[PDB]
Amino acid sequence: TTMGVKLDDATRERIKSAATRIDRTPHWLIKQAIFSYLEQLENSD
Amino acid sequence: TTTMGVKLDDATRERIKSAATRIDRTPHWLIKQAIFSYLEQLEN
DNA sequence: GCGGTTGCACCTTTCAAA
DNA sequence: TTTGAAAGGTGCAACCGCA
Repeated sequence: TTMGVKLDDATRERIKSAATRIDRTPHWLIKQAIFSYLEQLENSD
Repeated sequence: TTTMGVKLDDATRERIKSAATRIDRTPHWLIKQAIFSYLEQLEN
């Protein structure tokens, strides 16, 4: 049900501060980041 | 550093494995990079 | 140790079966 | 109505190959 990503503290810090601004969890944020990146890769030519 | 879990369904994990392969990187690398690009998008 | 990866254990919120 | 499984969330422990 999960994958794991090894992050350092600074990146974890940025994720949390960014997620709070947009009224979402860090977890939601990472998933959306993944969906957005995959669409770019899949829509590329 | 620590490992952060992400709840991903099977279709999404295969989309990742497939995209990772055709850019010559690991699934781990793709997720990390996804995170960094998305933070750049938010912060810009 | 870092990148890559597995596998878990506990938390909170949501919401239909009982 | 209650209640616990499912969904969404979080992060610890430890494997590998590597350098």
